[PDB]
Amino acid sequence: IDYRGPDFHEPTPNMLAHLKEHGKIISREDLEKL
Amino acid sequence: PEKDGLFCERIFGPIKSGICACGNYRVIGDEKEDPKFCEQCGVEFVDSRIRRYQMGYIKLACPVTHVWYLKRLPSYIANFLDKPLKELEGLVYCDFSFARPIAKKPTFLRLRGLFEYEIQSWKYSIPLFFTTQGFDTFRNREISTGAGAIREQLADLDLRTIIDYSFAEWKELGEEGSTGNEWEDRKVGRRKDFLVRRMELVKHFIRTNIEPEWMVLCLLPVLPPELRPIIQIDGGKLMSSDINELYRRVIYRNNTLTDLLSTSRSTPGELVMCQEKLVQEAVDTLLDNGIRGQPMRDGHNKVYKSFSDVIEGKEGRFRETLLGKRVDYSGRSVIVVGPSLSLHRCGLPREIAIELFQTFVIRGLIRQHLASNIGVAKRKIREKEPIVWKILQEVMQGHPVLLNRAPTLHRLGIQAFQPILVEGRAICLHPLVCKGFNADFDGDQMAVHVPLSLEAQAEARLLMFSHMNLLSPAIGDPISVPT
Amino acid sequence: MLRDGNEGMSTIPGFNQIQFEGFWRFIDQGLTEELSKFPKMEDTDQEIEFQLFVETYQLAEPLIKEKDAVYESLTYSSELYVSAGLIWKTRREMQEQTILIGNIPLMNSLGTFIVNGIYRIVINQILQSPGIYYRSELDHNGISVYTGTIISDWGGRSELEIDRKARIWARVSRKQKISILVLSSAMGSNLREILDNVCYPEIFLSFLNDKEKKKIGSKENAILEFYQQFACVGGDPVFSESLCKDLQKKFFQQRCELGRIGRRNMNRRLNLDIPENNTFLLPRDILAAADHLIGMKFGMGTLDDMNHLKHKRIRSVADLLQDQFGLALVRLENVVRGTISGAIRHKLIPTPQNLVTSTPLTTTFESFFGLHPLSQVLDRTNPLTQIVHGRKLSYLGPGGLTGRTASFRIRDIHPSHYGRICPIDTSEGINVGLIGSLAIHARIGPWGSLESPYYEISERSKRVQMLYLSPSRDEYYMLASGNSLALNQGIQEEQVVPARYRQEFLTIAWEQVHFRSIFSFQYFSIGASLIPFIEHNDANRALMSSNMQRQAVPLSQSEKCIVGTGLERQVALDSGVLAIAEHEGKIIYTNTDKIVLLGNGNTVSIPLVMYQRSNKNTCMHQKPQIPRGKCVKKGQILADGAATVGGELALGKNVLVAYMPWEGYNFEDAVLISERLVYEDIYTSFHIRKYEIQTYVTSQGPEKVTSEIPHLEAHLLRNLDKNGIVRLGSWVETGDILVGKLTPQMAKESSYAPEDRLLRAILGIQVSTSKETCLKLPIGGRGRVIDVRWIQKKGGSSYNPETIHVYISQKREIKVGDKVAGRHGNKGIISRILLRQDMPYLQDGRPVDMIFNPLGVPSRMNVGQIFECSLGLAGSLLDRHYRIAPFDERYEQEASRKLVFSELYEASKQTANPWVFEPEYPGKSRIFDGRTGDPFEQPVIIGNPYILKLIHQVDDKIHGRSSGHYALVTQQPLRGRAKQGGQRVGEMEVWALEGFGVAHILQEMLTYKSDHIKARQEVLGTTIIGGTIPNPEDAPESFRLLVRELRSLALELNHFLVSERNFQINRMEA
Amino acid sequence: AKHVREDYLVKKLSANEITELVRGERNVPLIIDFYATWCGPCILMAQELEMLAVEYEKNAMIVKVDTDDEYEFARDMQVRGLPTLYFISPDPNKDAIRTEGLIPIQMMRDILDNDM
Repeated sequence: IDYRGPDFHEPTPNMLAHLKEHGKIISREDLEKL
Repeated sequence: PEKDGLFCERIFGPIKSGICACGNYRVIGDEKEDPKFCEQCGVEFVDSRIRRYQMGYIKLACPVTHVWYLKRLPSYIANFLDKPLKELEGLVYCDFSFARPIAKKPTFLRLRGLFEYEIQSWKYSIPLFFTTQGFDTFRNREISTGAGAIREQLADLDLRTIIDYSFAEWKELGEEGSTGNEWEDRKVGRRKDFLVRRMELVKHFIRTNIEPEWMVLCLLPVLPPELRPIIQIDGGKLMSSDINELYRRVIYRNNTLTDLLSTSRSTPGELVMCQEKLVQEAVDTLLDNGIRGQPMRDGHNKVYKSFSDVIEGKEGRFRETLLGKRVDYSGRSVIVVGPSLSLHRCGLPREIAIELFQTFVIRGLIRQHLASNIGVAKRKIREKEPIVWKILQEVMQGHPVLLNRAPTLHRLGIQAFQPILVEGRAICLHPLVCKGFNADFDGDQMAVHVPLSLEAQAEARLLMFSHMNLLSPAIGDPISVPT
Repeated sequence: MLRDGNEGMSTIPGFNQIQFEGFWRFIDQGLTEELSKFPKMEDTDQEIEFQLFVETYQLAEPLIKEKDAVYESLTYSSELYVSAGLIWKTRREMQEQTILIGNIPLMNSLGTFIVNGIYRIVINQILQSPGIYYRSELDHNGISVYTGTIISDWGGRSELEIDRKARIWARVSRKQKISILVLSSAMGSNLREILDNVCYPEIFLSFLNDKEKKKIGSKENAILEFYQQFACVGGDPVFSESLCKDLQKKFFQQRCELGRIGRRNMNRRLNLDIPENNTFLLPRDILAAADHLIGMKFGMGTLDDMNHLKHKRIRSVADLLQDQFGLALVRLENVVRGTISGAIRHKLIPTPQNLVTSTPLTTTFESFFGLHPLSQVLDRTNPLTQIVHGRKLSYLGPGGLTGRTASFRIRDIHPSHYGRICPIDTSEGINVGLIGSLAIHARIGPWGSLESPYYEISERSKRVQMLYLSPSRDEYYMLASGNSLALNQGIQEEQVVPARYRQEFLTIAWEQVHFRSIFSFQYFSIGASLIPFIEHNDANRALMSSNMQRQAVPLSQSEKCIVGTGLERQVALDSGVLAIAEHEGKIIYTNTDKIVLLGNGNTVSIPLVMYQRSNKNTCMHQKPQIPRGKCVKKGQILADGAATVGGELALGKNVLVAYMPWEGYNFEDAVLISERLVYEDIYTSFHIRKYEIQTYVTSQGPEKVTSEIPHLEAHLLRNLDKNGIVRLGSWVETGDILVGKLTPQMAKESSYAPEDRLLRAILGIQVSTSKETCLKLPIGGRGRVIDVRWIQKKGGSSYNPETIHVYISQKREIKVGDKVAGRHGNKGIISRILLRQDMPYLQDGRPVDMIFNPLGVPSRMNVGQIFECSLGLAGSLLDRHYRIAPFDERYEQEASRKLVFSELYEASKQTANPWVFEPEYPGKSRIFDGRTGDPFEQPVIIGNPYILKLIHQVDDKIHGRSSGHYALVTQQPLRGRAKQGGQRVGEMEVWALEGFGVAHILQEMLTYKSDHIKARQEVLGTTIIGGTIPNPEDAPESFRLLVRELRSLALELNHFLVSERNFQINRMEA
Repeated sequence: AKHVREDYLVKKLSANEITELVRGERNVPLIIDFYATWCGPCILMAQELEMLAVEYEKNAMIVKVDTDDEYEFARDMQVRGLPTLYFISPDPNKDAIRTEGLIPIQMMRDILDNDM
């Protein structure tokens, strides 16, 4: 079954990856604490 | 547990068969010459069955009115004393009263009074008139409060005089016409019914071995420990009983009462009354919780399971414990249709049959000298030897089994059958009896039972077989017809 | 925020947007709107101060991974960091730093949370929305009671009533505080000049012109007349601060916080004009409520419905998580209050992090996901159930109706659950009509109202002609469901179609149609939309047709259905079982443990799921799809999954079927399958069972693990490894030891039974101080060990209790007793399995693969199977698959008949098989007998339907018990099959035994096989050896217990045996 | 923004951007797609172009023009039908190719491989 196509919704985004803004990596979090 | 506690081994039996409080063990095994008590231990070495039958006993240093006879609908105490329920309910619990017990002792104190304590002025009004000569020589002579005055009054009035007086009152009421006012129409009837139930109760008391003073109890029995156990789980988890909680509360408050009363010396005032009535309310909660205005709740915002809660209810006592009993020699299954079976025959799976006729197969192995000991026979059973099925095809021929449909609806829901061994995991049932069971084959479960007694086998074979029960008892119409 | 708006208006939306959108809305706004509610708490000494800056919060990337979260039974969560300092009023300083408030769980791609290694999902709830509702429940005297109930956000009811032009009163609760006045707690002009706003303010105007006295500040001063403090007191009430605060909830706090929905509903019902930001009770609101109440009797007026969806609201994961976060923040502020109380008396200057610990948030969320009835473990029987679980609605739960105090009208289909709630998918049993599903196109709109798409008909052609209508806007439009394929000699615009105006069903001309539903999958749920030819099945059978697809067992190898509805593709897409590409590129590496793709520079590795265990003990086995070197766009399928062949869901197999009574072996609902289904692995599935055994630290020792056990049969330890845990590959049978730990038993030779001492002394058996503790395999549960896990503890305690998990798989075939079900509610129990030469064969010699009972069709009235049956045959003879949308009888009359018969004729003509379409009884053919070579006298309907295999297997239902464990108190067999209990007999059963007049049978089911302590042992003895079973004398222990707790209430119960020959009392002891 | 990959690879460009692309120096073949939303067969063409833009990662540039936006520019390019593709060679010596209709993807590959 070919997804995408005309009769299927847009692809579901990975929820962690979808959180572009309200989420930071551990390195930046460590850096901003000092 | 502990000595003098909820699980006090000193009063109950040993927690282990033979092991005493210290830990020594005595071989008895018989009802013969053996020390009844082990000196320092003072504990018999008989089985721990006595654990679940020994009765505890506590003393409340205050008479306690039974909840059933005081709080419930038309309490018998009100009829016994010919007093309004509000009066006696204020004598105790609310404690907004001071009763006067008329008794054997003379009444040199002027007049009687009945009860009057609800006015804030009485804190320092009566002391000018009260006492004036000692404290115990006036207050403790008479005018008692709490349940003590109620119990003494119960122990005072003569039943025969009550019968005579109530008969006189009935005669007086019966000779009045009235029938003019609706209030007057309904006032006479209630009083006459009150008098009639009063003489009924009094006459029942007169000719019986039961004394009225026993409704105001003074000594509280305690349920045996084993029937209210604390579950021992691995790691130290304990699943105790709420009964232990209410019992602990009651005995601790009673201990506080004993400490306060035995330390009278400088006698206090309202504090003694407050603590005594708190003890009374605690006993009230223990006996019948959920019937008072405020039901006490444990550490989960949930009311306790009272003794009345255990007694009363579709899931408590008198409903399913004494009627619905799980039995041995039983096993669930799934039902399929067998058209080849005869009317007097069913089909049992090989797995179910071996777990129901196991002991008869142990017969077959031991008697036929194919095995020697119980352990050897069970070991041979557990390994599925080819001779095991020859025994569990030989002790089942002629031994009926009762098949029961789990959602029983009518009389023909349980029927006896002659089982045979089938290969698979499903019970084959005759199609004609299906409407007798009201059973389809979309997925259903049937429970099997094995009658062990010879009389029971005769009953099953000669009274519950589907060849002498071919007619329904409704109107007498056939119950097994080609569907 | 909004995504592509035309989702659900041009395609079927993904069956995840509820949970996904709820969580995203929570993360985006609830955190901000809950952090602001955190106070500026401080100390009474004017010495310290705590502040929480709001517009600085952010989350952190989770430390552990989801695979490791479920691998170590951890909790997949992210740390919440907020930047805020602490102010000390000792040197007037403020130390600013970023602190860690706590941890918040995160959803995965499935819409679930991983809490303590368990998948959990949040169920939506339906609650009555705040607002004003008028009612009338009559009276026994024949009196109309006009109630004006008002519901706040929390549930504060302040009713208003009139009794034949009586005094309007604010009934608080029960029958008390019958207050009549509408005084203000500020400005209420009780005198005049504002109350005369509708028709008349007289209504017994203060009786004698004052009723007491007049406005001033209160109708007797002292605030709120004399009922300022009338709630509860021990005597006479007197105003006090605590009483005032307690009654503020009943006056203002908990009975005038309407909220957004409450304000909107009040402005709608009463048709007022107040700014929407005002969410409190105004005097004009109560004035208009009283006006409407009095005017209802005077002709005009109408009464509200408690079941209309415009009077209800939906709570989802967003609101539940917001409330949980609020509770957690309250707990946190209490903790900081305690710490700041303890931060001065110890004379320490701590950093802000020392004033906040992550105890409240973590424990609060664990308690929420562990105790709340609206958070339930995910059902993973098959890909269908994962999708079905997420989209559920329930009236139950906190603050809602229960299964006992729910009326009968609430258990019916209102004419508003049409585009929003499926009407044929509910929960059977006591909670019937209280738990339902969501419509396929349904969507939670603003204010928690369910919305449905409709095509607007207008002569302007705006741009997007589709709208999302709410229940409040639904009943005032004329929603057609007809067609434009009808022409008369006049004009086409006067043709008549069925419609739905208000709450009725009319038939109107095309010229007065405002909206037009166009979607076939709009009034049903996911379960009901997987039934082909649903329009030919009785609506009574649809419930169980939907309910028997959630019990399907994913088989080893899957196969697609010839006839379907075309919704299987989206179910497979949204189930989460698949592995869809998150990037472009070419498949440059594939192994059956991983797929590596190269696209746009970087290289992405996707790990497959080889073999795992479901919550219902079923495997989850994935498989790569596209070979090496080919390319995939974003979102396309990369790997298959369990029961998901192709890009489609596949819960069953296509099998040849003939409807005929064979020999009574298909009586009622029995099926008669052939051997071809057991040696070709047509129905064969893997079941993995997880046996977990832990260790404890007792007084003697911490239950040492070992590979040897004293006086245990070595054969039972043949597969035990040297460490003490069975290794992989062992064909462990029943009763075999998996993990055996030598629990240190007491050196209790004194407690040992004399029989044990005799056995150990006479036969020389040694005396050991170790209990026999091992994970013996129960009855059944055989298989081959596929995985072993051994872990310990790591925390404050120095001792590490080791837990062992053993996974035993088992390849179970299809045997007599299994349940095979179709898609049209035709269930069945396999009765017999025949060899291929013993079954009827068609006129081409092919043996039949399954035989059903024809009589089942007229009873359940599901003709839709027959169509599918015939159609399946055509597919099997033409190498084509049909995906037919439901309700195809709109284009034509008897369109399904045309489709089926044309396909059958084409299959019979292209392949010369003249028996496929017999032009004298179409769809039927004359099959022969497999054991006589004779043709059955009448033609038989044959086909290729899609049959499933159900989870209720026979090996999970067998039982048997001669003796064993007894309950501690009742002394009865424990329960069920796990505890080796015995079947229960009670009530009706006894009534049958009394009816038959059998006394010994009834007696021995209560004394011998039950409570008797001393009689079970003796029947065991006289049954091992043989004798005449003696009738018992003493009563069972049930009566002893009865007399015991009737003694605890100061009551007697004495038995007596007054003799008929001596009159001597023989009182039994009890 | 480098966090989630783009769902669609073909980038829509205006008329002036296309003029700049054709006039400016190029080293890879260029594909110009003419399409409209109301078009019937153009959904399939869009899907096929999206598939083609993945196989040719960086060796080709694919763009589309909406005739509803730039109608005169489409008319000037000698477009007499919506499903139209223009193949532009990377060198100015070789002439361009115009293809009309719903052509198969394989012939598109042949066009920009063996003729461009």
